[PDB]
Amino acid sequence: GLSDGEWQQVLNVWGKVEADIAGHGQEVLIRLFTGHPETLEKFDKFKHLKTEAEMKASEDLKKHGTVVLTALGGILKKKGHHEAELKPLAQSHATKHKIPIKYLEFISDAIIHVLHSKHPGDFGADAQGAMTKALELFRNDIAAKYKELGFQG
Ligand code: HEM
Repeated sequence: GLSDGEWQQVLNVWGKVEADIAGHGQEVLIRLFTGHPETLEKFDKFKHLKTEAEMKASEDLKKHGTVVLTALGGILKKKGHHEAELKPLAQSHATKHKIPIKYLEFISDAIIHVLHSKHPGDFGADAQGAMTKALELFRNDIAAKYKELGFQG
């Protein structure tokens, strides 16, 4: 798991996100969609977004970024005690949305990138280590639920 110190770093970084949840959310999704266009195909409601300018201009994309990062934030504040929060997420992304675990790796990487981009020189080596551990824990617990369901893609 994560140490007390590590959780404190995680929630300190998260305070930076919370100052502009929609901006961070928008940028996370744009990084994901532009880096991995196959992911855009999982969103019938974002399929019409044919350019990055269109992505930037979409208020609905910002709304969804808000929903996604609010859910992750709730999970992170549980400091690993997140079975109740995580289980329904795991189940909807496997059975309804059909999201391979690879795509959760992609969005985890996108969060790290966006943190550096929005906070250059203010996201230290210790903070990146801690946040990376937290995202891996999140991914690994979802992967366990995916294995239960026999889900691959
Ligand atoms: C940090 C990781 C993620 C979190 C916290 C998250 C959270 C959420 C939440 C809270 C919802 C709405 C409730 C639900 O349907 O369960 C949602 C919907 C959805 N998610 Fe995610 N998600 C994550 C990653 C992803 C990724 C990587 C993809 C695809 C590449 C994805 C695809 C979708 C789709 C297609 C919907 C339904 C969108 C719609 O309203 O049409 N999610 N997600």
